[PDB]
Amino acid sequence: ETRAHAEERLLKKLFSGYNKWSRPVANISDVVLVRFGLSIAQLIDVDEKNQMMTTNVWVKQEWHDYKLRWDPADYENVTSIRIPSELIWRPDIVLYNNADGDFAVTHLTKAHLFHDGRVQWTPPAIYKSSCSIDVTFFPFDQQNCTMKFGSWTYDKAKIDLVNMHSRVDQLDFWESGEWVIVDAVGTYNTRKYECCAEIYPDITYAFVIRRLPLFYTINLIIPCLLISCLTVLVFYLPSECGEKITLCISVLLSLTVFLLLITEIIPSTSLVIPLIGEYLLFTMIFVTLSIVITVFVLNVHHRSPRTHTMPTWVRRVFLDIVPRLLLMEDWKYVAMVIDRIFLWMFIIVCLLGTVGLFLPPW
Amino acid sequence: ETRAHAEERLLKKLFSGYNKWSRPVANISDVVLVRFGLSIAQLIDVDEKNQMMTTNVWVKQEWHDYKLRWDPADYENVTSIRIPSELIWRPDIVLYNNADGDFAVTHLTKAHLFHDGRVQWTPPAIYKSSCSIDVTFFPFDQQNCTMKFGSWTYDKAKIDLVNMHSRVDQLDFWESGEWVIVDAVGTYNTRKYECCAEIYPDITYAFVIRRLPLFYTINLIIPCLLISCLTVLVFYLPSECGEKITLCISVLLSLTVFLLLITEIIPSTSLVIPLIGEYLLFTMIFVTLSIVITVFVLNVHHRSPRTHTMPTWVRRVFLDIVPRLLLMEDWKYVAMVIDRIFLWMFIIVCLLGTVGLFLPPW
Amino acid sequence: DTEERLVEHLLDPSRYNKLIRPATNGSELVTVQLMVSLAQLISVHEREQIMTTNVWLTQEWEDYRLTWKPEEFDNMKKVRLPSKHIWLPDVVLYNNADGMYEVSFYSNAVVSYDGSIFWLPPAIYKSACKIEVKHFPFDQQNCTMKFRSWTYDRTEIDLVLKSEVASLDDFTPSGEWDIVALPGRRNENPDDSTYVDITYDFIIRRKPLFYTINLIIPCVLITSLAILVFYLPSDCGEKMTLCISVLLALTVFLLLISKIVPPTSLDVPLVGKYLMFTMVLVTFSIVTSVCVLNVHHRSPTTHTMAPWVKVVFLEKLPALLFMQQSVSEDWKYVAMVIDRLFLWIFVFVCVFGTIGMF
Amino acid sequence: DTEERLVEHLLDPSRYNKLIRPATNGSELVTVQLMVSLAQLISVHEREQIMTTNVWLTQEWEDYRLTWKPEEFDNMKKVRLPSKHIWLPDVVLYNNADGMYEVSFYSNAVVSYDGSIFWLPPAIYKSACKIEVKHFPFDQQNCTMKFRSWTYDRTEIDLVLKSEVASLDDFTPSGEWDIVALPGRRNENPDDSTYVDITYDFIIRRKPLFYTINLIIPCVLITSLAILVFYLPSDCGEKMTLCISVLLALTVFLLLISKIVPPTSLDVPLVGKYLMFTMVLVTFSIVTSVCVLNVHHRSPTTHTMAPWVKVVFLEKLPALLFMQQSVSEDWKYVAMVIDRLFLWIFVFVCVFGTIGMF
Amino acid sequence: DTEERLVEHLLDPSRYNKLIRPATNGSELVTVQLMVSLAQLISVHEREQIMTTNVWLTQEWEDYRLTWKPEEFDNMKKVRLPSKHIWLPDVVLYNNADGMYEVSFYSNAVVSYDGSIFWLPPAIYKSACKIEVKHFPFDQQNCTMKFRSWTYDRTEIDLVLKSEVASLDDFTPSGEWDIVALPGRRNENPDDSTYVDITYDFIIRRKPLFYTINLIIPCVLITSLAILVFYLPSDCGEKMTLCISVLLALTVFLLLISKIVPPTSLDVPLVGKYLMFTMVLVTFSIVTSVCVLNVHHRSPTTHTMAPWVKVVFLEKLPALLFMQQSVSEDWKYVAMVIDRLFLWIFVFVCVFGTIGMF
Ligand SMILES: c1cnc2cc3c(cc2n1)[C@@H]1CNC[C@H]3C1
Ligand SMILES: c1cnc2cc3c(cc2n1)[C@@H]1CNC[C@H]3C1
Repeated sequence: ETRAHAEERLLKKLFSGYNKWSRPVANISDVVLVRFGLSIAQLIDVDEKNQMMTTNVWVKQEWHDYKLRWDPADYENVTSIRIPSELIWRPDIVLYNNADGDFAVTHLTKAHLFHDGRVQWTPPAIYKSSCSIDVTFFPFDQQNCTMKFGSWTYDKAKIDLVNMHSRVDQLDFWESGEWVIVDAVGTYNTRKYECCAEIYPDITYAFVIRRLPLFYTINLIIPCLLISCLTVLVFYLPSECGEKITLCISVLLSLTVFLLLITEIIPSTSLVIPLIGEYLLFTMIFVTLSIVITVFVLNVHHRSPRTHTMPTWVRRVFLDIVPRLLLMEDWKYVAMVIDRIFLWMFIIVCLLGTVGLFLPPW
Repeated sequence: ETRAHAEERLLKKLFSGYNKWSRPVANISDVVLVRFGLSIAQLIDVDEKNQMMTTNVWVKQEWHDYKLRWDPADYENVTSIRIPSELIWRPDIVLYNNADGDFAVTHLTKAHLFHDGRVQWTPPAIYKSSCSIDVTFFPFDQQNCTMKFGSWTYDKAKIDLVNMHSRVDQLDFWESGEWVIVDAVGTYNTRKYECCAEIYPDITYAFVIRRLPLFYTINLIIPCLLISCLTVLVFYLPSECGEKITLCISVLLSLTVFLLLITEIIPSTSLVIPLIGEYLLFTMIFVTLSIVITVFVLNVHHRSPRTHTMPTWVRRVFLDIVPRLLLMEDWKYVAMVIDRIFLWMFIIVCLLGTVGLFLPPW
Repeated sequence: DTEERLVEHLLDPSRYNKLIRPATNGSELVTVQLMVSLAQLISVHEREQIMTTNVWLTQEWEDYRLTWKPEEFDNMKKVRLPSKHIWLPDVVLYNNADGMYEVSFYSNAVVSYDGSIFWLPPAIYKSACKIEVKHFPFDQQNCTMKFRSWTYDRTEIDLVLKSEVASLDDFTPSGEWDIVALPGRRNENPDDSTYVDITYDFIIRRKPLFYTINLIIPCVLITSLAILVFYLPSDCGEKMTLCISVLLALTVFLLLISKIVPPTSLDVPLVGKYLMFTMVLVTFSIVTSVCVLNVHHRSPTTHTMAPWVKVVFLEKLPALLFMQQSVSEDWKYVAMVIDRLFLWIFVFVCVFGTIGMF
Repeated sequence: DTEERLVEHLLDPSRYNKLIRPATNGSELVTVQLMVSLAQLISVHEREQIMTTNVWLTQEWEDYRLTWKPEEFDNMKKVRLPSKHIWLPDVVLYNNADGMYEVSFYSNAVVSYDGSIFWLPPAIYKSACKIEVKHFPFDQQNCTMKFRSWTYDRTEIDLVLKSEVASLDDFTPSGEWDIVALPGRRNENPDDSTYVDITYDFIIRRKPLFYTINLIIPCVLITSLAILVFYLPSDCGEKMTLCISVLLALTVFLLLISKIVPPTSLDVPLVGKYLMFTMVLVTFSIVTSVCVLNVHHRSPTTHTMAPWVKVVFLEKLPALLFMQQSVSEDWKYVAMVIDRLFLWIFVFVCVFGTIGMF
Repeated sequence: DTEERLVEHLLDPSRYNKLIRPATNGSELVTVQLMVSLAQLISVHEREQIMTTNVWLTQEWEDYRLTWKPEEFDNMKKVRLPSKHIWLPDVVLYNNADGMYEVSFYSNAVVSYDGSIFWLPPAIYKSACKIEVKHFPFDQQNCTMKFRSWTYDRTEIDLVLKSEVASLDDFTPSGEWDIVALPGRRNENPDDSTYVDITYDFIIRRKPLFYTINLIIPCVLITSLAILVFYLPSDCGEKMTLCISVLLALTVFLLLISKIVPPTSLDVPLVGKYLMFTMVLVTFSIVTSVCVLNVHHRSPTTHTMAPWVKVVFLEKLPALLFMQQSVSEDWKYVAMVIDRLFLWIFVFVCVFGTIGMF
């Protein structure tokens, strides 16, 4: 009489002579069709330094078996029931791309029988994939991470996947804040491996995502760009003060720190190099060259006619240079001159490098 | 006929009326003898800051029961079989010295029956012990870590341990690189506890190990020793320059950093103190005293007869001191004098301290 | 051989069920006498407010269906049993971090013929005790440990103590931390009348030497240079260097000490307080020192320093007991005077604060 | 002894199956009245946007096949049962990190004779709440907690609240974080009509003192030295040192504060903003100061400083209320004038920004 | 439908027991042909001496009680089975950290009618390979992987290789690390005669560019300033600044590089060696430079600089090819001379060390 009693009688009749490990097909050459799909829930972390990607994802499978069928009019008009996924057939679906993970679902949520043998399963999962990280246009970066699902011990003449929706559902996506999903496609594919002769299918989900660049633009690059204006300036500073090498050393050490600090956020791949590390490197090069030339200057200025000599030809040369420079016995005037002429060249060089480096991209 | 068929028949006959939780003895007075031993495999980590020791160790036990016996000629000449350690008797062997561990083996490797009731068991284990760390002669340190095995609920009139080899086997030891095992002994002992009246045995394995001192000698002490030569030197630096307190402050801050950094590698035990921290402390003391005296000097030198006065007796005193010093109103000359006389005393003091501190050990 | 028969007679699934508790004569309570025995105090993590210990808690109680006739079973007064199959009253922490409540090993259980039971398993416990941090490092911390079941209530069991103090016979010294007292108190609620608990209150004192050496000495040693830059002459061009270096070292020590202690905004320690105060002092020093330097490097052509300065300062000279004085020289002397005045008041305030600490 | 018979009669595997749910008279919904009870707010990890709490969620419902006749079974109105064997409706978070949804202990379950059931297990939950970080540290965070089954839908169960507020009877104070309100709302979807959820919205406020002391005071104290290097004379040869040191300390504090807060590029806090602005200011200061220094260290032979300078600056003197002036001396005075002008506009802009914050 | 009957006939608990191994005709050994197939080399953590890989190890063997008649069972030559119920030989690492030995998934197992079996599960393995660190970063590491059972011995099974090389068909490039060879060798002990193992020896080479750029270039670039302070004049009052800054940057780089590499005191890399040497050099430089500075600042009244200096130095002038020289001027010139001499020998020693590296 009660729906629950008929439900018992049915459930007890179905699982009398059932064998989990037996494939659910009547004719051996017949195959089952495992409709497959995903639905993100959030994108926990994307670890660049270790090249990993954590996802919380609601797998979706459905298929059809030939033993879990009945007639509803005989059991008080019940068509759908719910049973654990621990007592029926359950296909082996793995991702070959794991890294510190579990290779399969172990939450084992229940399953919904639909009166026509159709069965539907939706276990959650936390998956840790490994996607290669390309870092040149840091932080304005578009990353591309993959996930390769597929079967393990069943060829294409026993199991054949089918993609339900060619796009990854995002109805319950939870905005992580830093990374946004431009698009997420799902491809079908086949392959052949060395173990065996048959071909095996597979499905490949590709997430193309972008980084919101405000944070690293407002905490990392603005100061390294703000203490690079001071790379060429020391030359406009005289020699009687005694604060040239101080400034130079400070700038050098600061840039070295910023580089040695950004090396913590990017991987150690050698195929490519970012665009910030290279610029900082060129800057450090030119500033140490600047400290060299300014110590040479400081030595020139503090000279004296008794201690040092040989202004033989420099007289003509520098009194002929000073007019071109539009600046109109004593060594100090020549120090000023050489300082100015190096200042012009270094502003030109910093300009030209900072420029010719960032142009091809834009 | 087949060895496997006889093996089944035997295995099925043995476990018909067996009870795990029953002690394997025919006469209640009679005891079993649990031969015991270890075999290291490596020494993963020795955390000084937390006073812990991780070991991967291959426990070895063997005993004899009176029910797991048979005759081999009746079962096709089988004497040894292999069964899981989850269906037979298995003694309670614990280490009282755990710290964030498991108190017993959780791998449960199989066991080898030997046709005369003798049984032999060798489960692996990862053990986290807590050994007190004595740190005075850092890094030249000899540490002494313990492991106290023993039974839990069986007195000496039911169980009695026996040490197999008085030394810990090291045939598959894996050289960790930093720590070497001088020796490793195993002692037998008894005790009586407050809970109860009977006495309980125990076994105590002691590892005496040494540290290879090249790393910390190359990366930690050589620079702190190299920037201590500069503690007494500022005095040989004149006052017209303006670079005395700069040097002094730099040295002080550097030493403070090195001390505040080494405090991360050693525990916070207060019973003792290392030999490096103490030396660095004395050095910091003397260098701040040096900054005090050199500011006093700087004030003396830059004085002037109009602003300041009262060279009443200092004339005689310092013109009588300068000859003893083998150095021949002058605010400058008396400054030079006082500087020299403090320089001599401070070199003497640094010498004498660095010396008289490290002697008793060697 | 009898042991087998006896056991397999006691734990018979038909005669003995585990999911229930022993009761007769009107649902009488089963007493549970428990007392704890420490082994060592592994750690006290302040930054997270956690304490890691190793403990053996002995429970004892009585069951009326685990009795036998000794003379029948070859005169056996005592047996061992597994502690999964017999009944047992659930007893754990409540203030536990890690979400791990129950014990680890689940050791054997003794059994006599009167039905009594005496069971002590081991455990490592991660309790959560709040850190009262004002007298750092000379502090006396106070870490609590609860004990109460989480399936039953007072109308089915009644917990009891055996000794008001936690035993310490198997205890091994800890190094850093040193115990003082280990009281244990039973607690009950009248408004609720279904809340029985046992609370052990470990009282701990820290040994100060280590942190003393590594933090205090450098700290005081450095801050002892804030009252000194005034005695430095402005011609050297160096006051700024010293003052700045001191301020930066000070900020560093401050951040560090705030790292070592937990982020409880309820109370503030003494060291950070003193350090913030002397930091304020030294910045006031830097600003007044730059003023002094500027007034020193003035020349006659640029400024006239008309009457007020002359009389005011060349007359303030004696009030300091500072003495006895070309215009640039007068500038320099004014600077000397003012800096000495500031030095006086600053050393006064330093002593005043040192007193304020007492 | 009866308890045994009663239980072993109720949970009979033939009479009672667990994989199904209790229903009669046309697949009627089984109500599930649940309410949560907090115990403490362990942690709020901003850098990862996570919240760790300890919770006891009491569920109640009704089952028609767990009833009996009390007088038959010696007048027993109540029993305990294990919560693995009986039915139970699955109820967890959805926004959970760690991928751990269900509860930990799986405690016993009370059962009366009318069939009702009252089950509360404990749990530690790691929720994911987004941090709105603009008024740091004086911020009011808002952490959400979902609750809904993940096997059933609205056409088989219907969740309900018992009290609109989450109980706080056992709340032990947290120190740092302080609660304000704990509302709880039922939510449903008309377009879907198969989406029932319960959302509790903890509203939290931070206690500011700790981070105030450790970050703000040093931060303002240091930035208070950016408007001052201009009052320093260029003969000392020291402006560069001070300016550089300030800039570096500033960058350090900036990186640090950006570490302590999460990397959400959606919004920017106030402190980093102010700090970036004053950093720009101080670099403008360094460049104008080097210009001043150069013009100061010029000599007569090298430059003539022809008319414009003379009249323009020696006439700008009064507009500043700065006064009253050998060629090198005129150089030095020009430098003094220009630096004082810059000082004026810089203090003006500092006050302007301090206003801009209000 | 037959598959059901066949399976439920093979794995019958009476006919087939799992705890034993297949043997006949006098306890003959069962061969076990295993070969490994890499998928990617996840990581190589030097600081801890660990290697994380993903692996599929194919085992094959033969069982005489898993055979059938194909024509009876509708001509079925092949079936799948679960790998928990059938026999299987235990095979794992021995050098494993994490204490995790066995495989993760426990995949299905193929079965033919001759009784053969072909089973490959996946795995992630954390091996422990010792790092030979002398040519950093241009180093060729060598990581070992064991394979042997830990329940059986050689008198009951005999392991065998199928291909002397580990397959790389499914391998995905790793970025940093690049493979060279993957030999695999069987190993046996004559003294023991019960020790069979398989050892695969991955040989890896690091790609240097990254660490080159980020460490070497700054390192050499900075140390290139240690032979230069001598060319700086002592009137500037700046040698100390430069030397000190260089020394501190150097110590920093040293500590850092010692962090990145493991704390094996067995061997010392080349970079730390070079850096320590040049550090010693620069401190010798600082001390000799202060001596030079002092002798430069001396005045006539304070010292007489009697004969020795005059003749010795004003005659050493030409040996340097340095030339051609009021008493204070002679002081300054003596300083110049001595500093140039030191510069010469220092550049000589720098070249000497650069040679010493080759
Ligand atoms: C029988 C049993 N297990 C297998 C596992 C795999 C294959 C064939 C198998 N055949 C390859 C194809 N799919 C995963 C791997 C590799
Ligand atoms: C009953 C069951 N097991 C016990 C284990 C031990 C004790 C008493 C016990 N009582 C202590 C005395 N011997 C080993 C430990 C500690």
